[PDB]
Amino acid sequence: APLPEGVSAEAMSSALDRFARIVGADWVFTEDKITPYEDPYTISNDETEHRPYAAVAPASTEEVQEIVRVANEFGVPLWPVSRGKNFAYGGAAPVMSGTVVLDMNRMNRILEVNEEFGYALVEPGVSYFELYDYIQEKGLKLWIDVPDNGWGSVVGNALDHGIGYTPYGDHFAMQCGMEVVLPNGEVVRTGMGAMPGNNTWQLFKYGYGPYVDGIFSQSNFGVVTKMGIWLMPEPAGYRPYLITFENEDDIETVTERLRPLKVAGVIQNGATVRSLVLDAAITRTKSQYYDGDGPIPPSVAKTMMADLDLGMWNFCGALYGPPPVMDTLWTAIRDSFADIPGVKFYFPEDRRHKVDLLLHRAETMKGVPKLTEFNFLNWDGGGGHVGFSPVSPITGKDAIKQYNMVSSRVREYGFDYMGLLAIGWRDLHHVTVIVYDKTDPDERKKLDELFNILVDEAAAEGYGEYRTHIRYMDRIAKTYSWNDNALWKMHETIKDALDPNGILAPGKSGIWGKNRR
Amino acid sequence: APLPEGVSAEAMSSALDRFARIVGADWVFTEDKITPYEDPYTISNDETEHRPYAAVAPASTEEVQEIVRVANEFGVPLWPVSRGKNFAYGGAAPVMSGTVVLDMNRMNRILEVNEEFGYALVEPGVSYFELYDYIQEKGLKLWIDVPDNGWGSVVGNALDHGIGYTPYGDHFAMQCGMEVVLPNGEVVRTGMGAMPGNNTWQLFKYGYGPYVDGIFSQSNFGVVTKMGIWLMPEPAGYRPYLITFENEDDIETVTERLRPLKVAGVIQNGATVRSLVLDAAITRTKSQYYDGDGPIPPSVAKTMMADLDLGMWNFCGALYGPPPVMDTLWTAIRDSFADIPGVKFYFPEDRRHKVDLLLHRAETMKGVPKLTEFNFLNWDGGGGHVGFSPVSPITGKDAIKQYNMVSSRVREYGFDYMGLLAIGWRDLHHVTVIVYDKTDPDERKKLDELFNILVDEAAAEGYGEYRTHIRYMDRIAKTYSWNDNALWKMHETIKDALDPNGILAPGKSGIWGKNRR
Ligand SMILES: Cc1cc2nc3c(=O)[nH]c(=O)nc-3n(C[C@H](O)[C@H](O)[C@H](O)COP(=O)(O)OP(=O)(O)OC[C@H]3O[C@@H](n4cnc5c(N)ncnc54)[C@H](O)[C@@H]3O)c2cc1C
Ligand SMILES: Cc1cc2nc3c(=O)[nH]c(=O)nc-3n(C[C@H](O)[C@H](O)[C@H](O)COP(=O)(O)OP(=O)(O)OC[C@H]3O[C@@H](n4cnc5c(N)ncnc54)[C@H](O)[C@@H]3O)c2cc1C
Ligand SMILES: [Cl-]
Ligand SMILES: [Cl-]
Ligand SMILES: [Cl-]
Ligand SMILES: [Cl-]
Ligand SMILES: [Cl-]
Ligand SMILES: [Cl-]
Repeated sequence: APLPEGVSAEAMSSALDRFARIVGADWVFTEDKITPYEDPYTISNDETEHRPYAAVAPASTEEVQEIVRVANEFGVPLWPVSRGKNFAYGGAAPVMSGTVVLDMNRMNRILEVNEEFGYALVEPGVSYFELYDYIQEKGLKLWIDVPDNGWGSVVGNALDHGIGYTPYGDHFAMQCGMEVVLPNGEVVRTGMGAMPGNNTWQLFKYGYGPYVDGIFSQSNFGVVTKMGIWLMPEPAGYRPYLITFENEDDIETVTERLRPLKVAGVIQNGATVRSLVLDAAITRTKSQYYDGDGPIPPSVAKTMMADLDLGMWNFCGALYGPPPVMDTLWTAIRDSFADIPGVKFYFPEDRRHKVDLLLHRAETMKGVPKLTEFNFLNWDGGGGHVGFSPVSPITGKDAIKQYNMVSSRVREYGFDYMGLLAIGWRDLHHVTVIVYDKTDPDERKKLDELFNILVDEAAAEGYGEYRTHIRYMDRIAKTYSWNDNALWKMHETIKDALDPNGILAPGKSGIWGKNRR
Repeated sequence: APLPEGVSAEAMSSALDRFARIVGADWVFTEDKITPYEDPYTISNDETEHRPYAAVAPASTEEVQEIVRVANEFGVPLWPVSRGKNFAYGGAAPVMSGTVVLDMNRMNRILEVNEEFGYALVEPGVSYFELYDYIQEKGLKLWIDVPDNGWGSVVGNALDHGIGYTPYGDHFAMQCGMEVVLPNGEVVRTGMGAMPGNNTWQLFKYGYGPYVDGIFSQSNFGVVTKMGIWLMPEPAGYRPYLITFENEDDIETVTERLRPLKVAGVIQNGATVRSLVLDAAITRTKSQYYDGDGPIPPSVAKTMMADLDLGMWNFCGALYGPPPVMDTLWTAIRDSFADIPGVKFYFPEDRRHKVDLLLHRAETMKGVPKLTEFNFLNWDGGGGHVGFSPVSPITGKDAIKQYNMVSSRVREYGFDYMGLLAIGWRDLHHVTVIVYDKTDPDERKKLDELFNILVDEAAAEGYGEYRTHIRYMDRIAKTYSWNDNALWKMHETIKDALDPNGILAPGKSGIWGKNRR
């Protein structure tokens, strides 16, 4: 780990000393204890890149504030993580080496769960597992909404615009109220929490005046120390389904049919249409169907589909509510797809495998945290992953163009194509997942190169990334370049106003601050 | 109209001159032509307050930018309005006298309406009437969501956190993408619009990085020149209803029953439970039931209820979707209230009056713009109104405490109590509307005083205002005072960074800028 540029050993040493006084000497980590904070899915081949210098683990908001005041005095940068499980995005590691990680794992109090109003107020350390377990224990009739990684932070995930698979799938949309330590060490509360004596912090997003909560998501404009989130009341009924399509070209008409269903909200959760290999790899690995080094051939695809009762495309969704509602919505959904040759429709009871994609996703779509999804990392013997999830119109043409662009490249590079088409509400994402051997330098180099080209080519077709790995944060920022990067010039203006010393997470979302820019 | 403090006649004159060059001499207004921009509902008795000095009406974004550059050179403040129909909030008038109004009425292009994706991209001048009429003409299967004032701006209303009465009732929540002229004259686009070549500006809110759209709502951080908004697909069915309650104390149990219905979204639009007089005054005036100068007595309330088939509380709501869905949801809603003594349930066909509250609200709850609501201003012979709409928990106790606090004061002051309980999703608002004779100085003084006391007393019970009249913008801002006004210190930090010369709308949301603070 290099020192961060511009920062002396005397400075970094005096700071680490004062941090230790603030949080106690037990909660300042260095040297050997810093490896948990390295990116678990190494992309770079240069070991001077994305290296944390140290980590400090405060117990409270006020300790966070003192840390930040100290960081300001010594010019030492901080990289805040809630729990730091941002796997595929860098884990807990900074964009910039020398950055001291601010690990808020120990701030894990569930401050409130309110059944009657359907919310929680949580600290950054609270995991999905913990919140879920708290709810189950108290018997509250509330669902949470989990990403495929159950170990993540409710806070951290939402601040990064993460998603899940219930009607409450847009995590940051369900955010309501936050406490923030600003980069100068001042503490503020957004919304109704700015009003002393309110009982409305988790009931009404705006409060009064400029709506600023969003500026602390995908941002280095502050450290979030408390955050509210809305929780769905247990519904009166729940039916998960899987609809399979046999032909790779079906995704065009499938996307066309999904469009009105999503816009009108007939489909109540995110639509996910996953490619064969991405779904297969939940229950199977490559060597069980194909011994070659290259991607699987069509004949092997067909075998896999026949074994697993999957298609080339697999649409998982769920119905929620009283049976009459669920039946009516299902009529509309099923009728939208029934005339496509080869289509098949499944509820859980129709699956003949007891370990099965639908049975797994059934849990995720009712907000049960699991680690099952990490299975796809075993596809080629064990590896890391990176994901590329640009936004596009919900159009057949856009869906199949991205499929064609991505699969051809990915397969040319020797990887299997693992993709899905995700629809939030009016937004389509073609999500590429590439599993690679992160221990092999030749494979990292190929991945890095493939990734860049995918990004470049997608951007030119008008498809921009909304969430990315620490390594590509600058690159993605350059996508949004209208009027000579006018938006990022504004971000930098706010950055310098709130963080003149540039001590919060230099490089996050490609925002640097005047000192490093 | 006084000059704005700190600004010379030479400066104000050179600026008005350069504005005229930018937009043409026809589109700079002064003296007599400035009266349309006065508050129509005068509250102040001091005619030096909230007076606009001049108004300038650009044709384009780029003209806006040149105006702003000129404003910066001469230190002349601007007050931007989309259409300036903010009736009950000041209309088009500035907080601070001497402020030149930036009227964007002529920027009224509907840039796009997309049926397949359910959105519009509009300029600030577009009215609800215009957008509605455009849709009807083209035969697009889309609803809009209108406030009770149909003459408002789709943009302006949303930026002020305005509301309506369909499922798309939270206007700023449905906002997606905006173009903004910053206070330095630079132009930026938020979200996917920052990415050149996107077709996704109105499909995905976030883009990448800090989510900043909200900072330009209830704000003087920029001028919005284009804005996207999501539009609901025409639903498969629509049944509006009215549920009446006979007793003033029923609102307690009514609010308790509404809570789970709203949180779970069984009620698909905003719930509005309006008091007798507020609903009566849509079709009747006071002198038709009572000749006294004071508020109506109970005996007269009873007569009105029996004439109009209204209760002391009137819950308007609507069902949306296929009949099976609507029936199922109605079963849950009706069962939630059926056991309350005196309760009555109406669909349109059950109303015996052809001019009737439900028949009016039926239109509003399917997004048809109307001016009918302004009828309540005739309650006591013709007047203005002001509204007070603080947030509270959805609780019977909170509902009836606010009813008791407000009605007693309002009636003591000689006004009739006109109130409603509004529920967005998890948020209750007790909304006080007070109709007053705006031409009478004694009545203005009483109103102003009543308003202050209501605000003070509500704040102490933990109920804070989310939207207010230009006159009370500072006052409401002081509500949100946690940690020595930490939030507003942050607002002011951003204000000085984006607007160092303080030329955009000094005082909006009680944000002033370093020059005037
Ligand atoms: C197999 C697999 C499946 C995945 N599935 C999903 C999925 O379905 N949905 C999804 O959203 N993601 C998914 N991910 C990505 C990721 O693992 C999750 O999003 C995870 O929840 C994020 O980590 P975290 O919650 O611990 O957040 P953190 O790592 O704590 O935070 C993420 C980032 O947010 C910022 N941040 C966090 N806390 C603060 C704070 N208090 N103040 C300021 N900034 C802060 C920082 O930039 C930080 O680096 C997946 C990854 C893998 C490998
Ligand atoms: C009887 C009655 C009923 C009402 N019912 C409702 C209702 O149901 N729902 C509701 O929401 N309101 C309601 N109102 C309040 C108000 O009339 C409406 O909200 C109206 O739609 C707002 O005016 P406008 O749309 O022309 O916005 P504008 O007056 O153009 O804008 C409002 C404010 O937003 C800011 N602003 C506007 N445009 C920009 C921009 N481009 N850049 C920067 N800042 C900008 C300014 O501060 C401006 O003063 C009601 C009022 C009355 C008297
Ligand atoms: Cl969704
Ligand atoms: Cl084996
Ligand atoms: Cl079913
Ligand atoms: Cl709503
Ligand atoms: Cl008459
Ligand atoms: Cl019905």
